[PDB]
Amino acid sequence: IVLRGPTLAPTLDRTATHTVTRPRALGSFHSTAGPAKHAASIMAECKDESR
Amino acid sequence: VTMSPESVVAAAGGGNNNSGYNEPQRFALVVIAVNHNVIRIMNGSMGFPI
Repeated sequence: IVLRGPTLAPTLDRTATHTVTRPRALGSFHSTAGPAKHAASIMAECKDESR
Repeated sequence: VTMSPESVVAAAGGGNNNSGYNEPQRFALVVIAVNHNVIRIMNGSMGFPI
């Protein structure tokens, strides 16, 4: 009778189970900030020519 | 397998009208077998152990 290496099929594991899909990592590179500021304009209360 | 005199005479043509074997005939042999196997169901997966 014919003799040969028996064929064994691996089993177990898990394929396409409980898809998560969360690989994103937040963060990027762009400009830092802007150094801008302003004062409260200029007030003027003067009349009568007090020298 | 062994053929038959009807088969060997119908293989060639020469048949008259409405005889079926007017044209030369060709034949083919097909073999089908039915076998047993074991399927294992566990851990939400299936497969043949052998």
